[PDB]
Amino acid sequence: QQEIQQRTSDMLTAATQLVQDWKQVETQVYTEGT
Amino acid sequence: QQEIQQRTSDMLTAATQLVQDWKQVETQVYTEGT
Amino acid sequence: QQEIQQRTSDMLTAATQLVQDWKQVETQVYTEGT
Amino acid sequence: QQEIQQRTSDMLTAATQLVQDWKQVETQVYTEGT
Amino acid sequence: EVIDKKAFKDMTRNLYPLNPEQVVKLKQIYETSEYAKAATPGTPPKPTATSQFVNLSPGSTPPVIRLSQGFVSSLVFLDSTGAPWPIAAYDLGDPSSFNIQWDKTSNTLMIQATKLYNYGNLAVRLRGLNTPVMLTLIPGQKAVDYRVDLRVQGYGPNADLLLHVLEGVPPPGSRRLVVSGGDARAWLSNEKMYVRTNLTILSPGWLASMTSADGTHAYEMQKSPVLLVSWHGKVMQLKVEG
Amino acid sequence: RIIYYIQAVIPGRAWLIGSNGSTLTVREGSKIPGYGMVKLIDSLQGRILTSSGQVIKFSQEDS
Amino acid sequence: RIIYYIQAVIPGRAWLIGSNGSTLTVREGSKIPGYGMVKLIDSLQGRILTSSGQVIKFSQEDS
Repeated sequence: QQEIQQRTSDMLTAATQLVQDWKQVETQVYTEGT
Repeated sequence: QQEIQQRTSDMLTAATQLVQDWKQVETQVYTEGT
Repeated sequence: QQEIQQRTSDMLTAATQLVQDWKQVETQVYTEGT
Repeated sequence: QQEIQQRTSDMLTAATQLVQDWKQVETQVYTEGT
Repeated sequence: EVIDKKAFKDMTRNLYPLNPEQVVKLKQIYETSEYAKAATPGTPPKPTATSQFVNLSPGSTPPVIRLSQGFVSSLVFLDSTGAPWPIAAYDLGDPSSFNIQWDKTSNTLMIQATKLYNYGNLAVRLRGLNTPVMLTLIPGQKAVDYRVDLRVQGYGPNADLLLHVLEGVPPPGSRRLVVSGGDARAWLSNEKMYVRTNLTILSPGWLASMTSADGTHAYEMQKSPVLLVSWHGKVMQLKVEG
Repeated sequence: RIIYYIQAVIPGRAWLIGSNGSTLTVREGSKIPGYGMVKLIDSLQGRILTSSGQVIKFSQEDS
Repeated sequence: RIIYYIQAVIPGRAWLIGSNGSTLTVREGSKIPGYGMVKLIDSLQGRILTSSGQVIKFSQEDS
């Protein structure tokens, strides 16, 4: 019964990790040549 | 019965080691000659 | 009976020593002459 | 009976000394003349 | 006196807890473990070289480049004639997933994929062009593009087979014939035979011929079922089937 | 007639090349000339299902 | 006729060379000229099974 809550804690850490991984978008890089 | 949990600890260390070994990808090296 | 575990400890040290000895591979050396 | 273990300790020190004496191999020396 | 030997045996067992055969089996375990760790899942990608034509029409689709993680792919840019076209600039989206090496004047890019399945895009501006060329880059397929040759529509700042047969490379599209009685090879390409040998052909007469520095000859000829040859002063005949 | 081969595939899209060298990109509901209507794009195993019953794959020596 | 030899093998692929000097690479399901259809690639012991019953190996003085 209590297994729902232990599962909630490992799952909470994994889902927070997943959403913070989905947040980042990085700027493109332009290279000039001469 | 308790053997599942001792096995969980040696196995946990080995699997963490395996996944951290699978994480690293290193940058390529370009050599210029004259 | 307990001899299995004392044997496990001397054996553990020797096997760890053996595997760490098998890990190292060193870079080659090139000598230039003039 | 206990003499096996006292003998094990003096013998252990002597055999460790012997094997560490057998380990060392030193680099050769080249002498240049002019 | 047996006290000394018994102490010597427990002594030996304390000093070297592992047998030699145990050392051999542990080494075998270690190498098998390394092989299982180093093995690749599924099938590895197929190594391919490709060549595409890039269309700058407002209806066409941008070209696709297949990559792989940790491997190097070379992109070389050529014009409509096929001469190299040096690169003026580039613009890479998502640099945490891809790595680009480039000397600042040439026409060759070196791309390494950093992630497994993350895909992106790139913009390349050439020296003479006003139109930039845009490419898309996807890793992780069943084939990996080792090198792509790109034909561009405009014009850049820059605008035989007997050599390959002498070298031993068969002409493309040919089929083999069987030659007996001597050291020669033959192919049929365009209802013409091509012969690579170190004999001297005397009778049927050739159209073009080349020789290497050590004496191998390559001949281009029309098809015929007989050759008359003399090896260092001796005349004999060759028969060609197929 | 014309034969189409898979050049690349992700979930959702598929890039195909023909024997004439023309390149196309398709999604789940799209028109393909000479094959019909696309019914399912399977990104794993490299198979494309078509309304005429045909399966679009990679070239065999180029895959 | 033509004889093929194993140049390299990993799980999944195998690189082969022929007596004419041509080099090929194959996976589990692939076509080989003069031998038939590949049935099993065994990365250990250097053996390739073929639909005609033949086994592809290394050259004996070059292995």
